[PDB]
Amino acid sequence: HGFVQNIVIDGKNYGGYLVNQYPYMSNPPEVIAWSTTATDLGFVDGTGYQTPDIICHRGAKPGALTAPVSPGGTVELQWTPWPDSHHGPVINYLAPCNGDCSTVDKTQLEFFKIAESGLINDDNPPGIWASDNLIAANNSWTVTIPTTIAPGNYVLRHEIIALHSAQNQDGAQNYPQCINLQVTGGGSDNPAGTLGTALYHDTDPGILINIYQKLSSYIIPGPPLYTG
Ligand SMILES: [Cu+2]
Ligand SMILES: [Cu+2]
Ligand SMILES: [Cu+2]
Repeated sequence: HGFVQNIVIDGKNYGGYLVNQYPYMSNPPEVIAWSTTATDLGFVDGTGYQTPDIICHRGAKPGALTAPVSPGGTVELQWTPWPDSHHGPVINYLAPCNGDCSTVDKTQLEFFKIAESGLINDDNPPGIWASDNLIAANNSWTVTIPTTIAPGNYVLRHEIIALHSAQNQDGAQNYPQCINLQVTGGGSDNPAGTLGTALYHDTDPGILINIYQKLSSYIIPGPPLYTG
């Protein structure tokens, strides 16, 4: 359980969608982060992979604002403290808004994977995962925006998938967090995108999995990584 509190880009903080504060107001502030109804700080499990909830989390609506990023710039997402028990991959996608991200229909977004990190070491099962890297970085993840993609407005869908209960069907816990970015530069690629509801299926080998045994490999879920 947790969420993204803050986003650091080019020397300033962009406050996140504070899901334990803003839902409790009739008049919440405008931010670059999508609003959600996930006030339990919880997740979307396999029962929701083909519902709109998987796209940007439960009940999500686009943020009003969009943050510019320098070409090949970094975006640092700062989480609430991630539990070590919640071992799993950290995955990053972009989907073009083809216009203002604040007015997109999320069900039409087509995401391409820009980064993925999974099982890092398995000397002591359940092992060390991307989630553990996130914890070791004081609950932060740094995403680099590719220089090779077409500039424009994009949703960044940043996600941890916790696997501590994933040995049962629908036991994996997805924690997607979306923010609006203005990607800048000279790139030209428009990578093939995957609908949010076609990212994951509840029997995928990286989703329905027993992490407590020795693992010879880990197939990070979702569509293929865009490599340039
Ligand atoms: Cu949890
Ligand atoms: Cu562990
Ligand atoms: Cu190219």
